[PDB]
Parts: sequence; C-alpha cells; structure tokens
Amino acid sequence: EVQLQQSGPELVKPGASMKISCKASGYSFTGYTMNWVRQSHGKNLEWLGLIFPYNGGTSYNQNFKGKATLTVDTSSSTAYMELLSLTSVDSAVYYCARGVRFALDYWGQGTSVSVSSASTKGPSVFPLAPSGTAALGCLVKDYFPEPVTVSWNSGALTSGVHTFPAVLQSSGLYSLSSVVTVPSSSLGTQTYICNVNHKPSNTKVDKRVEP
Amino acid sequence: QVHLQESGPGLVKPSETLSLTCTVSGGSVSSGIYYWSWIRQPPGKGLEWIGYIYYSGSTNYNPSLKSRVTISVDTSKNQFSLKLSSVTAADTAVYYCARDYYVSGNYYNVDYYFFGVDVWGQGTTVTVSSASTKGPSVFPLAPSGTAALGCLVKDYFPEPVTVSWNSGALTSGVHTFPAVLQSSGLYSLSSVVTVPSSSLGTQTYICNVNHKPSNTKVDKRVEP
Amino acid sequence: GTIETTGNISAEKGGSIILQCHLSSTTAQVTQVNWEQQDQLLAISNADLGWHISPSFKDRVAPGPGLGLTLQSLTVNDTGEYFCIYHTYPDGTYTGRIFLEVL
Amino acid sequence: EIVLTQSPATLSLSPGERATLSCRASQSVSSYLAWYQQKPGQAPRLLIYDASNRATGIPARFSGSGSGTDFTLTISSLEPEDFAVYYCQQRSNWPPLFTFGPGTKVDIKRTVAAPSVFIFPPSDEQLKSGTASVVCLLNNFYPREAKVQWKVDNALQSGNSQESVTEQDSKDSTYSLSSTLTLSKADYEKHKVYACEVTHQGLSSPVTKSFNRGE
Amino acid sequence: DVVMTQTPLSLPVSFGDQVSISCRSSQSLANSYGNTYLSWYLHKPGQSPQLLIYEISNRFSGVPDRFSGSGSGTDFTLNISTIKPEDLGMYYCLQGTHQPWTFGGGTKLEIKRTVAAPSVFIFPPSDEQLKSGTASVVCLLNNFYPREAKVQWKVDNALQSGNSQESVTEQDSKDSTYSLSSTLTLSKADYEKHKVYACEVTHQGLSSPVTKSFNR
Repeated sequence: EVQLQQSGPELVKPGASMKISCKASGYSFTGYTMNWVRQSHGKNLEWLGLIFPYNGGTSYNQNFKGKATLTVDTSSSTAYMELLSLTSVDSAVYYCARGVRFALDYWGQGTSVSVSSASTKGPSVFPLAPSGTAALGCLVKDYFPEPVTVSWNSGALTSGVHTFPAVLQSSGLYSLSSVVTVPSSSLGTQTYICNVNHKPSNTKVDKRVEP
Repeated sequence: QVHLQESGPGLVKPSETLSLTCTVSGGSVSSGIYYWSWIRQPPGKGLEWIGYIYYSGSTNYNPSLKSRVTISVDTSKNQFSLKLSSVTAADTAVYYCARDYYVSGNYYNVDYYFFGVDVWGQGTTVTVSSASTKGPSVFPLAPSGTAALGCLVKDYFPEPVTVSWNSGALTSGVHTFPAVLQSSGLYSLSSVVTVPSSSLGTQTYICNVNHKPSNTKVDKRVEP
Repeated sequence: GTIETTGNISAEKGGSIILQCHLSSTTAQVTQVNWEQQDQLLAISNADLGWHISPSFKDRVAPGPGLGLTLQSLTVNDTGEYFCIYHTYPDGTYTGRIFLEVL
Repeated sequence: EIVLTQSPATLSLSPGERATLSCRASQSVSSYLAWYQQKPGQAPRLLIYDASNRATGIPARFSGSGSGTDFTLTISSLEPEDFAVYYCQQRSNWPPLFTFGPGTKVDIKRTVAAPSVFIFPPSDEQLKSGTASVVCLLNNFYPREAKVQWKVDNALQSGNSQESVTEQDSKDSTYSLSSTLTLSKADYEKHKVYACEVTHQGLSSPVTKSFNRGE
Repeated sequence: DVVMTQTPLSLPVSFGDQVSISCRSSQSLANSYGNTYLSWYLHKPGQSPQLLIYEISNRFSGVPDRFSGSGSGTDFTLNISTIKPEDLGMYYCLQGTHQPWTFGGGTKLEIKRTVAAPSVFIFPPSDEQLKSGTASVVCLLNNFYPREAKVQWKVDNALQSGNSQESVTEQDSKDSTYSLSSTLTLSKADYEKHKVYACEVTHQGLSSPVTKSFNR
C-alpha cells in the first residue's frame, strides 16, 4: 500500500549539512503534503514543516527557522530534507510522513542522524569485581561511535544479565556497563568472562572478572 | 495624519549641489509600508519623479538623474533627504517630498507599484542661478459701493513671493497675481483685495509679503 | 500582541473559504493588512486608501469580511499557507498563519 | 520606453456637465495607472489608483476606467471647485518608471461677467525710487478676453505695460487681470491725466477709469 | 503556539484493563467551520509511529476497535477497551488546527506489578583504570519496581552533585522490574584524597534507605 522509504543513518561532524530522502509509492505523490517530524532523545516529537509536491509550496515551523530545507523530485516521487549547520542538539531521528486533513496517516521508517566531533575509538574494558547472590560485571568505557555488544562466557551465561543503555559522556565518547547476578557459592569455582566487541574499530576484548 | 514638510534653500548656484530635507509628522519614517519619494515640477510644466528611499536604506532613482542624485534617510530624526549635484537651470523647479508604497521583493506575481503617491509636502521652489537673492520692495495700492486696495511687490529674485492679508485673517476677495518677469530680469507681482467701502475708515488692511529665498518679510499697511 | 486565526482549513474543489485574522491585546492602530503567500500577493487592505486586489486573484477573491478575504472556486493548487501581515502604527508587523488543504 | 499622452490638453465645460479625460500608453501597462488632481498653487492629490479604484474620501463623481493602452478619468458632474490639472501616472515596472502624463487642464464655463475696473496711482514712497508704476485692475470677469489701453494725456502709451491674469477662481469661476504701466519719475511728472480704458464682452460701452496727478 | 499537555506521562497497567489518556490543549482546536484536527498516535519500540484516531473520534484503517477517541474543545481522551501486550508503547496526541503543528508530551504504557526492592551493590574503580588517571565508581540497583529511585553519592559524607550519570534498563521481559547503573566519575587525584565512598538508595521497596559503601 502506501509505502515511505527513508534513507539510511548518517554520522556527520558539527557544521555539516546533509540531505534526507523519502521515496513514496502506492499513491498519487502530488495529491498530498509530505511532512517531516523530529524525534529527540527517543521521546519528544516536533513538527518541522511540510512540502506540497503538486506546486512545491513549503510551510515551516518557525521555532526551527533556517534549520531545514524541503524539496521534491516529482519525476521520482522523492521528497527531500536538507538539514543545515548541524550541532549535537540536532542528533535525532527524522521521520517522513504523509499529510491528510491535518493528520499524518503514513510514516517512513525514520532516519537516525548523529552529530558528533568524535573520532572512532575502541573501548577500554574494566572489571566490576564482586566482593546468596553476587553482582559482578564489566565497565565498557570511552568508545565511539555506537554500538558495542557484551556477552558473558561467550553466550553460555545469559540469565541475570543486565546490559544498560550507553550514555554519552561530556567527552563525546560513550560508556556502558554490563552486570550479571550470579550465586555467591560460585565466586571461587566458576570463571566469568565478559566478551566486548566494538565493530566500528574492529576491537574485540575478553575481560575476566575476578573477586 | 502624516504631514510632510520640505526645507532647504531656494537659490542654488550653477554646478553646486541642491540639498533638501523632508520632516515626517504624525507617523514614522521607519514604517515598512512606505517608500519616501522626491518629485519635482519645473514651473509651468509637468511632474517628474526623482527617486525614493526605503527605511532600510535601499534606493531607486530616475535613470536620467541617477548619476547625480543621492537620497538618504535618518530614522532617528524622522527625516529623509535629497542631494542633487552639478545642477543647471534645467533643475529649476518646485520639489516635493512625498509618500509612496513599498512592494515586497517576495511577490513573484507583482510586477507593478500598487496604490499611489497619497501624501505630499507643500513643495519648495529652488532656482538655479548665478544672481544674488534680492528681496522685494512693497508699495501700497491705495483705495480711492465696494473698494479695491492692494500691494505692489516689485523687483525680487528668485521666486516665489507669497502674500497674505491681515496675517491670514483676510481671505475673501484676495487676488494675488502671477509674477511677471520684467526687462530687468527681476520679478514683480501685485496682490489686491475687494473690500466694502464702509470699512476703509474703520478696518485697517496690511499685506504680509513673504520672500523666503532672501529671508525677507514686509508688512505694508494700506490706507486711503 | 497576538493574532488569532480561523485555524487550518480543509476544503474541496470549487468551494469557497473565508480567511480572517483578529489582532488582540495591543494598543496599536492597524494601518495596513497584507494577505500573502510565501511568493505571491493576494490582497492589501489599507486604512487610508482602501483595498487592492492583485490581478492574479481578481477573478476569485472578494474583500471582506472585515479585514479578511473570501476565496471562490478553490483549486488544488491553492494548497499552501497564507499569511495575514498586520502593519500597525508605527512600530508595526504582527503575523498570522493559516494552512488551506484542497484534496 | 513607456510614453504617456493625455488628451484633450484643455477642456472647457459648464458646472454639472460630464468631463471625460483620456490617458494613453505607448505600450500596455494593464491596471498599473493612477490619476492625480492638482489645483493652482497646491501639491497633487491622488484620486484613482490601479486604474479603477477611487481613493477613500475622494468625491464620488471622480471615477477611473480602462486598461492596457487606453485609460479614462470621468468627472460625472462637474463642480466649479474642480478647476485643476489632472495627471495620469504609470505604475508598472517598465523602464521610464513612475512617468506622469502631460496633464489635462479643465476650465470652467460660466456666464458673462463684466469687470469691475479700478485705477491706482503710484505710491509716493515709490516716487522717490525714480520710477512710477500705475496699476489698472480688472476684477472678477469672464471670459478672459479683455483689452486694456493706457492713455497719458490722450496719448496711447505703447511698449511700457505688462499684463498679469489670475487663474480661474474656484468658487465663482472668474478671472482678474492687472496691467502695470511703468514710467520714469521724469516722464510721470510731465503729464497730468492717466487713464485706463477697458473693453470687454460684458460691457455695452468701453469703460475708462482715470486720475489726475495730485488727487 | 498551542501547548498540548498530556496526562499521565507514564501508566503501569494490567492486561485486560481499560486505560484512558487525556490530552489537554492550551486553546480550542476547532476552526471556524467546526472541524477539530486532533489525532492520536502510537509508537511501539520496534516500529514507526502509526496513526490510530484522527479528528477526535475517527478510527484509522486497520486499527482494532478497542481504540476509541472522545472529547471536545480543549480536552480529549483516548480509550483502550482491553490492553494487550502489543498495545504497550508511547502514545501521542497531535493538533494540526494551528500553525505550527504541536505534539503532546507522550504517554508511555508500562506493565504493572507489585513493589520490589533493589539489590544494591557498589563497585570500586579498577587498578587498571586508575593507571590512566580517572576513577569510575559504579553503584548497581538490581531488579526493583516501581522506577522511582533516588541514588545519592556520598564521598566522606560529602553529598555529590553533577559528577555522576545514570542509566536504566527497560522493563525486564520476565518479571517487569528495572535495574539501574549510577557511575560516579572522578580524577585519580580527587579519588585518592578521600577514604569512604558510599551509595545511598531510597526506594519504595525499602523501609528506610540502604547504604552500600567501601573504603579506598
């Protein structure tokens, strides 16, 4: 039916400007307005503007004057959005969505755009050492960009594992901690190894966590 | 209501530059609705547009004059001005500052100027000449049913001369004739008023002659 | 100073729509109201002189009601956002926004 | 270039009559034309803008019409205060820009009115000047055609007088004319009777008004 | 701009319940023709936002009948007849009657369960991390509910501030609890200038706050 495919994710440095695409199919592309929504921090939604592809007319949320530019190529049913002079505050997911009587009835899958001045860097992995149940873990510190994967005992240990979301440090790099609750009786007998992998830098680490 | 007022000298020597100023009242020269224009009218001929200025400073001049015209705006004095350089006798005229209407550059479907020049100043006469200013001599035209009395305003240059009676009070029956140019090259002019004969003994009549180009004013009482 | 508008409107082809604005909470006097889109002039209501209606719209725009205007014979090409620009004495500039959708 | 032309250059109509004035453009200027009125001694006033829209407050007898290259201002019922020159102005983006026409002057036709004649002898302040100016006043007459003859001791003076005629009054539509006779104090103190002879449609007989030096 | 205040921002719920979300608009969302452009949207974690109900009460093609919308003027309501595990996610109201279009704050539907206490652990920095000049002190809250949790770092009973970050997991698939990591970050200079490092947790499942601490 109505399908809206957006372009892939992009990491850019601040000051740069990039163009998101939205290829429409399944309806008369010029008979409906093409809207654009920003999704910040996973939670907050913001209407950015729209373009009426029949005549090219644009309307913009004036809270974001000069941040975006909307264009269309009607011969390819593609809508475009140029984000300008990007900063970290503009790191978000930007949605394509069709407009019908002031509601948005069909959405694109979203385009995650990341803005950072960091350079690729693999993580350092430090042990959260344990002192009935005993908590141990690994601290995966100072890597860029996302993501990193943490397994325990090469996939064998999976129960009681908690890998928290990564948090961006003020340095521009991420950090992450993976813990597992284990029995107290097993601290001396069972070895525990967190396996960390950061593909952006081809970094694989295995850290044994000792009492 | 917006009221515009011109000022500046009435005599300008050849090759020097004419400078006028328009002061806006009852409104702001910064208002984004308007073009602030200058329009001139040489004696006995039609109206010619000079140029306008927008409060942002942008201008648009008459191409036949743009080599010598510079219009400027001062937003804090609520004034805008005209400078016209290297003047000749072809520049002798009455110069009006006026008000026109701004056309946004965003209108792709507007290739015209809407509305019109709806507010004008009083206009000031500037004459380009090498001669010095000469104030007029004023003589009585003495009255002998209804009586005629007046003032002869003789030998002045340049124009204009305005004549009022009893400092603006006397209005009805006042006739101020067009100036004529004499063999001398100086202008001369007469202003008359029809008055009841009954009044001549009681009511006094004084012509107030004003010649601004020379900063002279003459009050002449007329009596039998 | 604030401007309240009709609110976004959905209309059908051949229909008629009123675009109106109201200037509230201000001690300012309205000298002129420009009705415009991002690139074209529809009409101007000037307090001293009267209405002007751009030739592009003279067939299908009538002045009024009040400081608004009425569109006749709506086409799909009308779909867009319309601006009521209020030019007040003498500071000026208050702006209202109304999007019209046709089909 | 856009070239504006106005015809007639002069109309002469009675109060209550219909005046139609024409403005024409070398090439089309669509609706982008305004009409202005200018009365003697005053600045123009905007009557009509964008071809057919009368300005607010303008009397309703003024109305504009036309398009392209042919435009018309109509004063549907002439009033005497409408004595004025009327200009069109082109308001498009074509090269000359804000060009005004040459104008049409509308005269007011009234009934015949004979002039009231006055003669003024030179002021005694002006006799110390060394020149003597004698003024003859023809007041509130119509039509304009009038001839003034100066007789100094019944010697038709010639080549030493100047005539100035006012412009038509706004209320009663009349003219007035001064004729000034300029002499040297020498020649003035050598003759005795100075007479101004006025002939005009409104007089059955030519009128003479005169004085004798030392009145 | 219209401000759409949405209520509540989070709602732990039981499958089979009847949920109601209210959206409250700072001014009328009706145009001069009586059309009210208010729509409700749903964003499940794995997917793109989908329209549920438009113009107050109209149900979009394909939406189950449990979803219904009511209200008028400046307060609107979303009704869910029976919540299924697939109805969880974030819900948004949107007004398009006034430029610019503004969204609600969003309501997140969660899984309700009984109070459960966190197991608190504190981890000191490793000797390997200290070799490079920074000290990361980690405090772990394990398997608690509700999400309300206050963690206070005390370094020699010096209430800390600004030098720690938190991270929380989503509700666990099996027991719908939360776990939370609080990481205190110091330089090695500051870290070895003090002795006692404490983590103090206040949570509904603990009768009185719990402090786990270590000596450097």
